[PDB]
Amino acid sequence: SGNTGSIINNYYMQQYQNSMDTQLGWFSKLASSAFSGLFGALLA
Amino acid sequence: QVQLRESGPSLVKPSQTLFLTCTVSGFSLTSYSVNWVRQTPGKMLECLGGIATSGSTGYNPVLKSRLRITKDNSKSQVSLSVSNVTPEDTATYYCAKWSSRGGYDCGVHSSDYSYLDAWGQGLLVTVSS
Amino acid sequence: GIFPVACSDGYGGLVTTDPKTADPAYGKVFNPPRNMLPGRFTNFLDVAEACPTFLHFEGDVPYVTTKTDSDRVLAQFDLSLAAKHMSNTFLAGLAQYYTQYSGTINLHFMFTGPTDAKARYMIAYAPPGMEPPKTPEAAAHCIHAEWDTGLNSKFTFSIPYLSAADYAYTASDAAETTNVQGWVCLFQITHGKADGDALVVLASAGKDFELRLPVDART
Amino acid sequence: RILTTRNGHTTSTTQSSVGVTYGYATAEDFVSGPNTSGLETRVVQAERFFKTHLFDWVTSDPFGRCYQLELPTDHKGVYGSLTDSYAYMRNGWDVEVTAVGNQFNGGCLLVAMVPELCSIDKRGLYQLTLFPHQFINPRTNMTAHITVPFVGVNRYDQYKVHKPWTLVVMVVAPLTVNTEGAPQIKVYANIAPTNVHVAGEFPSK
Amino acid sequence: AVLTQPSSVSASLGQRVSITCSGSSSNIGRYGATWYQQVPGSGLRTIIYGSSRRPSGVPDRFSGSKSGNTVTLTISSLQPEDEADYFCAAYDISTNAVFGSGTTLTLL
Amino acid sequence: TSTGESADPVTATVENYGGETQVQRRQHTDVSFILDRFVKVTPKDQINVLDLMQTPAHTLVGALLRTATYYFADLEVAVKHEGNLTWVPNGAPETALDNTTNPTAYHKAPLTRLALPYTAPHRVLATVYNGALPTSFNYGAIKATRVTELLYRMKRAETYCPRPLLAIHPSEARHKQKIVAP
Repeated sequence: SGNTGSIINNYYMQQYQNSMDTQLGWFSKLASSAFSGLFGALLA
Repeated sequence: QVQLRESGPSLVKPSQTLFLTCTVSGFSLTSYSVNWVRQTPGKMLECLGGIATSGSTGYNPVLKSRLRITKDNSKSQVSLSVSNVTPEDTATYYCAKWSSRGGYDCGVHSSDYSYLDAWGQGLLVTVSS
Repeated sequence: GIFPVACSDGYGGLVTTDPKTADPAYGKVFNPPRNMLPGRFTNFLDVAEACPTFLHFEGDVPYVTTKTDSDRVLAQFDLSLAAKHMSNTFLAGLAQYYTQYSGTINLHFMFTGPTDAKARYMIAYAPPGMEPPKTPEAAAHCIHAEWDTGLNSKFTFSIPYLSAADYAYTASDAAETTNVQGWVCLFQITHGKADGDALVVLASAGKDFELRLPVDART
Repeated sequence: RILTTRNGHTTSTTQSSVGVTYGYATAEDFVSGPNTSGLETRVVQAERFFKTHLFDWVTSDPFGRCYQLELPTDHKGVYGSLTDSYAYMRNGWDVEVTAVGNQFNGGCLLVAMVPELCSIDKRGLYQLTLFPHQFINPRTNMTAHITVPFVGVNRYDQYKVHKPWTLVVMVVAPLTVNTEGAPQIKVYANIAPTNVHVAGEFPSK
Repeated sequence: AVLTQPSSVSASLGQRVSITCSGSSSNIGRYGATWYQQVPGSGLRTIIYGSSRRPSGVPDRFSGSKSGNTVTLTISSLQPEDEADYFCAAYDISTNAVFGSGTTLTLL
Repeated sequence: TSTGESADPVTATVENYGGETQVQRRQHTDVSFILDRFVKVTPKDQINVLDLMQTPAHTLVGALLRTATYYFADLEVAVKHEGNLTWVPNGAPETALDNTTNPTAYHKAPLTRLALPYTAPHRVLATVYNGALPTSFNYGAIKATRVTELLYRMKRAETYCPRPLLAIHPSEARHKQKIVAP
């Protein structure tokens, strides 16, 4: 994911390697909503 | 008859612990709680607290963290402790009995159906540097 | 040839808290059978939730004696596990070693007076925003519970853990002065002929008391 | 381009507006988390506009002029007593600022709700467009409409200790244009706490 | 001492003496205050408990009543043995009782 | 082109007069890569807390961390020490740091790299706080007899809510810097 190479899996489990996120129940979604198209007729 | 005799030290140097006692006589401490109230020279009364028949007790909130009251249920004497006395703690110290099983806090000082009927003669505690 | 490896200049030392299982010495020893043995508790907070212990009140007793006035306040204490009132319970004694809890502390009150005398008490949790309540009328508003004494005396209460952080510390660091977890109270809203009749209190863990980040302390 | 808005029973309608600007999200995130034990209770009688006067920018007012109102300000009635009477309050903001340009004042103005703002320095204003902003030029429009959700490290925030959102309305175009227009253009703010929740009740006096 | 007391009052024998003790909404009215007596040189006795009652062992000439936020001690007859300091004391919402200054009552 | 100031991103794309935009390769400018690098931090002799804000302001990881208000990071500290250093979790007693039960490590090598998990109480951390940040924004603390140099890493970072970044203001136009060359 991050900076790591290490094509082999971590020796230690993920739980002892890092911490685990718990679930409940944008700017890349703003950049692609970008008004690229020109407002008026391109001529020539 | 019921009477309360209080024995303690007088003339002690400030910044020192105070060991007061109220030998209780005439009745079983298990049936009537005792409260401690003091009187500064002149005319004032600053309730110190009391100990119910049961172990639980209470103290004055502004004077708490410098009061600890034990109860020898056999010798029938109740004791005070003052952590560090200042030249203003000088007062006339009394011990008093409520008519009900629990009157440990300062709440017994004003009550609808309970009073403090028996008061010790009072000791005058003097501290000065 | 031989297989090359690169011994890292770093992270070769003893962490002192690392899943490492030390290498084998004097093996093939079959310890005596210790199967089907009574009172086996896999983890802590299974014993704390199940075996409640007393709390400490003024004069070194686990009970708070009913006062004789009709409306008065009883034992009021901070909520954090380092609270002098819980200084002698199993829950606080164990949460000492951990840095942050995330659960509802559970209080049991059982009445010990004679069947002659009834009494009706209430306990009210007060968040950390404003001074604690001082009268039942001024405390009825916050989360509270009322109960009358009867054939069954034990009345539990689940002190709700609600805080602005998903976890909350178990050791009140000296920096602040009014506990950030808020006070609980216990009031004499009325009593019968019971004066100086002991109400013993208990503490426990709730259905979800989760404890994490164990740390050391001189104790 | 009429935009008629509405919150509770208070409605704000602008004859000429440019468009609502969502910031950092389109709807509130998960509400009843694991901390508050599900004792959260949504308030709906508190989602209403309130008018809050703000600075009056004149021709003498240079480029860098920033006036930031700490977000949530003193309130009267629902959402004012509430923070006093409840603990761990949460609410997303709908913010509105209206300056009457008169169409002859070309001085531009930039209004942007910033995340726990701390007195942004003169250098910081140039890259201050990163935060959700609508910069209202009076010739183009006379009102700014921004809506943002509650954003803090804490799941709920005790508004009595710190306030998470801050309006920052700075004069982006240098000075102002007063070529037979409005003498001075004073700017107000229709702020409206939307999607509010509360957790714990205080012992009342 | 954190209550209002009317200094020291006087009267002659067989005269009615009314000593008022004025407090605050938190300290008095919620709970009726109590009335003490202290003979110069001797200890405290309780004269009114519950703001309106008498302790047994105290004669009937002492009568107290509570109104609003002030209470009043009424000695229906005075005697030479009723000259002493009179303190009013009441439980405050602060969990500490607040005491009067003492209405030395001198007989003429 | 020609749109109103409604705060909506508009990109010319370099083809609105002629030609076609190239397929830019975007990598190692994202929030994980650029924040996975190590960074020396001035360490308080014999005792110090791990507050990512302690990073120097004028640094790659330092500035590109201060660019975001809220950040979640697991931290890989790499300490040079002189004796056993111990790392207490986030909400832990000053006396607790000098213990062997709480994770410490023995002087084994030049530097001892620890993977310190994310142990904060709050949902996520913050780089600026309304009201110095609270004393609760921490990754525990460490304590050696001396610490010669400290190093943070922000592993698997995920940041939120961008903040203004600043470049050095040149005294003259086109401020110049001496570039490496033979």
